Amino acid sequence: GLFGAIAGFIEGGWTGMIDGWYGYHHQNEQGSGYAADQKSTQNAIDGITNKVNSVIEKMNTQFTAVGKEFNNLERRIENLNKKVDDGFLDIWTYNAELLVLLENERTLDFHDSNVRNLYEKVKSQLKNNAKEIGNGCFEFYHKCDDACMESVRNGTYDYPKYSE
Amino acid sequence: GLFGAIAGFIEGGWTGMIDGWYGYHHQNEQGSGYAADQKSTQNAIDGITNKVNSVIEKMNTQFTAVGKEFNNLERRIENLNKKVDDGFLDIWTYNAELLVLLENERTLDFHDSNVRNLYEKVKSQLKNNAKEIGNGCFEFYHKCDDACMESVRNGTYDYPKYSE
Amino acid sequence: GLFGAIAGFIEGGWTGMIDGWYGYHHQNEQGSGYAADQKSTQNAIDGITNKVNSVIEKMNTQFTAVGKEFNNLERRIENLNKKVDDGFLDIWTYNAELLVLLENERTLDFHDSNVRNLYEKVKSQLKNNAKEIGNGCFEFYHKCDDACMESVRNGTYDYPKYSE
Amino acid sequence: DTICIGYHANNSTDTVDTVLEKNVTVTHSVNLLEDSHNGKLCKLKGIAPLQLGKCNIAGWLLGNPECDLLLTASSWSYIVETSNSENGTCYPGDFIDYEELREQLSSVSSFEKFEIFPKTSSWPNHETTGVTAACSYAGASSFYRNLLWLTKKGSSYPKLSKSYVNNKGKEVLVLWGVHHPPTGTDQQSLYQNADAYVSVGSSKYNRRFTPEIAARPKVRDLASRMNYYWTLLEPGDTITFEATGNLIAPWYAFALNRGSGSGIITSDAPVHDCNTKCQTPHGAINSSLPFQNIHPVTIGECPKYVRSTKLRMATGLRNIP
Amino acid sequence: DTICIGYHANNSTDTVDTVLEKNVTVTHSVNLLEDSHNGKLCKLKGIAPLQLGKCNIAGWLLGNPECDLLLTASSWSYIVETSNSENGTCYPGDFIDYEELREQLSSVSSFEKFEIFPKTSSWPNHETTGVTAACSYAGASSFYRNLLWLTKKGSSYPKLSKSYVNNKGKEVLVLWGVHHPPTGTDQQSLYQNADAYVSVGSSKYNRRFTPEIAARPKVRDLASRMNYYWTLLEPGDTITFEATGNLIAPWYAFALNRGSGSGIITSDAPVHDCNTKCQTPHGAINSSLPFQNIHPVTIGECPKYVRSTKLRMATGLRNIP
Amino acid sequence: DTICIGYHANNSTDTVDTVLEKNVTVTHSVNLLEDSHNGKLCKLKGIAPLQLGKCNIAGWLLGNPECDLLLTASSWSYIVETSNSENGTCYPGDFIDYEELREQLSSVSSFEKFEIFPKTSSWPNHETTGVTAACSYAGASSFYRNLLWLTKKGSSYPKLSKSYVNNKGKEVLVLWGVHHPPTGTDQQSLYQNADAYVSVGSSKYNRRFTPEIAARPKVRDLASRMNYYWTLLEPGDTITFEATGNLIAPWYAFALNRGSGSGIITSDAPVHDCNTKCQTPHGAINSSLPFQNIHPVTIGECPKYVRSTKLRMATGLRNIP
Ligand SMILES: CC(=O)N[C@@H]1[C@@H](O)[C@H](O[C@@H]2O[C@H](CO[C@]3(C(=O)O)C[C@H](O)[C@@H](NC(C)=O)[C@H]([C@H](O)[C@H](O)CO)O3)[C@H](O)[C@H](O)[C@H]2O)[C@@H](CO)O[C@H]1O
Ligand SMILES: CC(=O)N[C@@H]1[C@@H](O)[C@H](O[C@@H]2O[C@H](CO[C@]3(C(=O)O)C[C@H](O)[C@@H](NC(C)=O)[C@H]([C@H](O)[C@H](O)CO)O3)[C@H](O)[C@H](O)[C@H]2O)[C@@H](CO)O[C@H]1O
Ligand SMILES: CC(=O)N[C@@H]1[C@@H](O)[C@H](O[C@@H]2O[C@H](CO[C@]3(C(=O)O)C[C@H](O)[C@@H](NC(C)=O)[C@H]([C@H](O)[C@H](O)CO)O3)[C@H](O)[C@H](O)[C@H]2O)[C@@H](CO)O[C@H]1O
Ligand SMILES: *[C@@H]1O[C@H](CO)[C@@H](O[C@@H]2O[C@H](CO)[C@@H](O[C@@H]3O[C@H](CO)[C@@H](O)[C@H](O)[C@@H]3O)[C@H](O)[C@H]2NC(C)=O)[C@H](O)[C@H]1NC(C)=O
Ligand SMILES: *[C@@H]1O[C@H](CO)[C@@H](O)[C@H](O)[C@H]1NC(C)=O
Ligand SMILES: *[C@@H]1O[C@H](CO)[C@@H](O)[C@H](O)[C@H]1NC(C)=O
Ligand SMILES: *[C@@H]1O[C@H](CO)[C@@H](O)[C@H](O)[C@H]1NC(C)=O
Repeated sequence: GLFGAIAGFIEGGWTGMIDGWYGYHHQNEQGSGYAADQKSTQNAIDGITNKVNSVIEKMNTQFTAVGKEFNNLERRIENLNKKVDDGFLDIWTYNAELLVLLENERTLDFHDSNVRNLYEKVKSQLKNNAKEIGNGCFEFYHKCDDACMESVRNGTYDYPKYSE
Repeated sequence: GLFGAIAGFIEGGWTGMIDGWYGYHHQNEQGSGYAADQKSTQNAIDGITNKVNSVIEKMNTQFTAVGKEFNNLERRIENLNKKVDDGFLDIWTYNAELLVLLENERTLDFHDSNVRNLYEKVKSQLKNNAKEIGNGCFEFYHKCDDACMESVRNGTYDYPKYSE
Repeated sequence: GLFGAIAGFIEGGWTGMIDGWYGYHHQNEQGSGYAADQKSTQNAIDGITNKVNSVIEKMNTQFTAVGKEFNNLERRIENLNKKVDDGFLDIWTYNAELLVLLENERTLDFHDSNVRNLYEKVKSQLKNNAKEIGNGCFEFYHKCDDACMESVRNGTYDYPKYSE
Repeated sequence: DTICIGYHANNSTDTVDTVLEKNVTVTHSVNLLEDSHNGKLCKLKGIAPLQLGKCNIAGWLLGNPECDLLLTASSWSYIVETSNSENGTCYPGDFIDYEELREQLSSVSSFEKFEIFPKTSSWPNHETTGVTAACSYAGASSFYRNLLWLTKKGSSYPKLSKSYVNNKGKEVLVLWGVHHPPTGTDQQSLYQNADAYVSVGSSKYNRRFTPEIAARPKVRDLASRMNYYWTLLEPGDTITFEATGNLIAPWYAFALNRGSGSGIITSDAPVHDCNTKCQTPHGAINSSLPFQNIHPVTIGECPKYVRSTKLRMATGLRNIP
Repeated sequence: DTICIGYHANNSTDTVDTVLEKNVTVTHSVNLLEDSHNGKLCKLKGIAPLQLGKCNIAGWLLGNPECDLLLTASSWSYIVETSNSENGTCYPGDFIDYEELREQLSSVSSFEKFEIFPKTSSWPNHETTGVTAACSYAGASSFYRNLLWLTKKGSSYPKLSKSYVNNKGKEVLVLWGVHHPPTGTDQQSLYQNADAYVSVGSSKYNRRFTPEIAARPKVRDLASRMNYYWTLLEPGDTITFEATGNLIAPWYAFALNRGSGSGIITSDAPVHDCNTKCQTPHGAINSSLPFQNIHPVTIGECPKYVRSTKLRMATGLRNIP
Repeated sequence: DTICIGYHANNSTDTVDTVLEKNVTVTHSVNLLEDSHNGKLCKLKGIAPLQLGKCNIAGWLLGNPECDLLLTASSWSYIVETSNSENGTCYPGDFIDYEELREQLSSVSSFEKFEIFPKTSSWPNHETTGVTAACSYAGASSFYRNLLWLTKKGSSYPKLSKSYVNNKGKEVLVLWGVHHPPTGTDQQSLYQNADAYVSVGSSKYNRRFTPEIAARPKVRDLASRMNYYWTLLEPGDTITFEATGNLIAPWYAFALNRGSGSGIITSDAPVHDCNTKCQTPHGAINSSLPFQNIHPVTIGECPKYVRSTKLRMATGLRNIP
């Protein structure tokens, strides 16, 4: 990964999380579960959706009859016509193949970036109130219940309350 | 943002800084003001200028008369001619649209990268002599005047001098 | 550099390291030397190899005779033919020139990313058992012998052993 | 008490290719390549194609006795020929600018056949009864339905002049023919005049035909030849036929409004009442995606043809369950 | 107290599109698309186009009487026709390989009209005075200025032989015509010989013409026709005319040096003294940018035509004031 | 004690261009552009090209006397002409549909020249010995080897009739010519018949030719002309020649199976025994890379031609020793 999160210091994905692309797993005395971050997920969905639609919709077409008929004294322009069709074929095949290869790379990088940004967003607000394990988790130095966990996910987390 | 600085942990831009793309704002007892980082700004300008020039100048142009005239027994090669022009039209429209979409994304990423590199560049030399709030700022644990502020902007800042 | 390591806070390369793209330089009481990281180097080689092969192998064409002959009452279709050859030439030259410019940029970014990812992985496991200079090195606060140096390179470095 | 940052995974086996790595398993993906078709010939622009059955376009226009006439719809968006369209010109010869004509008829509105020169009233001074075993119908020697073989009546072939004025308010396609006997004797036996000529003209069209008499192999047991010509007569314009012999005269002609930008498909695929924006010789395809590998020669608003067997775009991320 | 790292913002309302997000506001940007033109037809490579006034190229070359010469220029970078180029061949008939000639004359660095076969001295044995109401000037019957109508002198039309050697050191465009009377009586009345032919030859050119006598719909009150032919005579070569009738003879011809790669623009946009590297039928455009949406059919060194309404490249960053 | 993270460097001076920065020195790189060729004309699809030596295709087919020492294979993948191929039609005139024939012979898999109308037994009542100074060889008047100039024997040129049936099981290319004397005296002197004709016919071919007698500028001291015609005779078909004069008769013809998709290369590069997938007029090139700057005109499966002098792809990283 270009940004080093996915298959990075975060080694694997969560089948347990069904509601989004990126999210959180929390465990406290009240219970456990997976929760997807909707802000970062929906933005990613909006971005990728726009990318896909761009690749599809930017293609412009007119009504065209490709085929042409030539008699046996027209061989030269028949082959000119074939040269055109084959040239377009070489161009579109090459460009389509490379466009997909290159943009798939960028799409995976995009996800890798979003995970890292989310990770650093949480890490930034928690500060020294928690210790970073290195697998993408944080061991709290205080008690965090479901109301407290939601504050972290919501970005509304209150540092001075839990300053410990 | 891919690098998480612009519209990132740094939430907004400065209309106050008129002399560059990236830079500093300092506030001390001696006064306040905006200062653009000259090194990183000019480097970005050189890069973007090269990118724009590349897109424009790599285009090859020879003298060409596109139009052709055919009589009423020439319909087939007339439509062949039209297939060529429209095929070139489809190719250039698609590639130009996507090139601009794709490279605009990369240009914004580039700026985001430049901001983060600068942020971490300052953070690296300051170390624990200052406090990191978030938001792109640093609270000094010592007194920093305009001479000290200038050392930070040049990257010549002296760490061992201020203890604490 | 987009990722800011190469020609970044790591200012130069090692002619001394012959066995890989990325690696380590160690200094202890037992001696000094260069050692290349095999994991990150081989991953990069595999990736770049795939990229180069993609650009080359995706190009496929059919048997074609480009040249055509027309008499002096065929000037119009001769110029049509010329418009075809020159149009293909403009398209392929522009796209090839830009493909190389754009992907060379990405390849250098790729290397820059790999170095940083390697740098932060070592920083992650060392933590405060070593001090971070900012030139890409780490001064140990403990004894690091060749077995200790190898533990860092192997990623097996044990932090609690050295709290000393 | 801990909180963890992580990413989605599922049971998806979908794979994509990337510039750095082949065959990467991703959680979600979309297909950019249309690799399938419906196996049908459909309507283009809401209109069915012309089907010629046993006949090719030449047989249909000339009225080859084996072709079913008058059955043509008043409009079509394109033309379909099959492996079974064998019936052309039953009288051997050249159809001049034939490909051009096929192109010009590829799409039409307001298409109608009409009698331009009625057999009974048009030629009082010439014989209209000429037939040949080469164009047979119902066990008898016969001829094209849309043309008339004019020969001499009673040893004489007087100078003929026949005009048609186009009052139909659209273009009129006029077809005719010129007969080329193998010998000078046959020329005299049919048309009386060794010096015979045919002249055809309108405001924009002028051409003269003379018989080219040459010894030559029998085709469909005929050593003679018959060449076919056509022109598009503009609204209000007049066409005039003048001949001292050899004219195979227009009997029926065609009034039409030509469309444009269409073509001819050769396919054995069945025609149906379905609608498509893109027709291929194999069948119709969806036009939503940018690329298709079904067939390079298409008619419609079509995805670009490519050699790719697979183009698949990653949407979700690397799947690591 | 504090030092802060940040980025620029301004009042710019400029927007760009990115693959992830549409309509992103940026601080700085550049336009890659040329969406404007100057509404004029300009000089190409410092050279004005040929302007024909009331005439099309055929009328101009044949010397249609309605073509008043301003002493038409000796060179042009391309040719302009308008909705007003009406006066063509005033004597009805076909202009052979007309599209080919227009293409080959599209640019020239030198052009001169000269008298190839002087009317007064060239035809002692034939009448030169023939005119027609179909080509009229000032309310009187007239003829093409660059051709001469040869008819019989005193009941006789002897076989004529006339040659021109090209010493002009460049190509000479030679135009001529062949007249086709409506009836045999008219043929005899004009050229005396029913068996008349026209023969034209050079080193690379050989063609024979015979009269096609037929009644035809009247065009400009004429049931006859006159066909037009041409060839480009190479420097040093010779062209020879031989006729027993029906020859419409060269009077003036054109010595010229062809350029290449140009064409004809049909536009009513006004011609001006401005300069451009790229001309479109709508007007001239700046060639600096890679793309233009003004028009697909252009002449010059031109940006690639695209359908895009907007191509705008981000230079600066996201604008967040 | 210390450990350091770093990257490779070397003495490599290799440079590449990037979108942000020109001329970046990198540790490793690969070339995407094929910038070299082998300076030879090689075999395509395992088969050597046809080389015509002093002759162009017209001279080779007609048997121009300068073409006698050529040794032709039974197959070729393409055709090579050189700057030395001057020897064409030595008797001046037009070669009809010449570019088309060249295209269609560009590749052939079974080629045999055979005697279609044997000189000794075919023409008892006509003279076969006619030559011209225009086709001179070794300073002596001569003629085409593959055609025969038939003139009158004694005082008369009787009507000739000769047919050939194609038993070769493949197409037979038949070439002939038609001679056009400058004057009636010469016509009478060669063929005796002022009214002469040439007629040629097959299943697909019907034409009658008459001599066009006219004075014409001399080419190689000839005011006459000789036109060249051809047809591809299908298996089983018959071609029939009838003439009262002016026929330049087939002597040798060509049985062949036409290939497709190839063409003609004009090059002075030596033909050698070697194989390539891509041939250019400068020489053969490696087809491994996607792009080549060697030459715009190629035959084969070829890298795309580009104007680039340099396409170099970075593999390694920024080199900073
Ligand atoms: C003019 C004439 O009658 N000529 C006779 C030759 O036709 C004949 O050679 C035989 O001709 C056969 C074909 O005969 C038809 C046909 O096409 O079926 C008979 C038609 O009635 C006649 N049509 C008209 C309007 O006259 C038609 C026509 O003459 C030719 O098609 C025009 O060229 O001919 C068939 O080809 C036999 O193979 C052939 O031997 C010879 C010998 O009997 O006599 C000629 O008088
Ligand atoms: C040979 C001749 O004079 N024939 C006479 C017919 O032309 C004429 O029928 C009417 O002719 C009208 C056209 O007349 C001109 C013209 O084009 O203006 C008169 C010109 O002087 C004459 N030019 C020459 C060199 O002789 C010209 C020429 O004959 C034709 O262009 C040749 O094709 O004809 C008009 O077309 C009428 O529609 C037409 O009926 C009849 C009756 O007057 O007398 C004929 O002698
Ligand atoms: C039949 C004959 O001999 N006729 C004589 C004319 O040829 C001659 O005119 C002069 O001919 C010159 C060229 O003559 C050759 C040639 O090399 O081309 C001589 C060839 O033997 C002859 N070939 C044959 C089969 O007869 C050839 C042939 O006649 C021409 O090709 C005709 O197309 O001519 C040269 O062109 C001179 O410019 C020309 O005047 C005249 C002289 O008055 O006498 C004729 O008897
Ligand atoms: C040059 O072109 C002009 C057209 O801009 C020609 O002028 C006129 O053209 C009209 C056709 O639009 C002719 O109309 C006809 O008029 C006659 C009677 O005048 C009538 O019988 C016809 O039915 C038709 O309505 C008009 O005659 C004609 N005017 C003149 C004076 O000829 C002009 O003829 C062209 N000149 C040349 C030399 O080509
Ligand atoms: C075409 O029609 C002719 C008669 O018009 C007939 O001889 C022939 O058999 C038909 N085609 C086929 C394939 O049978
Ligand atoms: C094309 O197929 C159907 C049309 O029946 C359409 O619903 C579908 O969305 C299209 N394919 C894709 C991949 O969008
Ligand atoms: C082309 O000329 C200059 C140079 O680019 C430019 O300022 C001008 O606007 C361009 N022409 C038009 C019509 O925009």
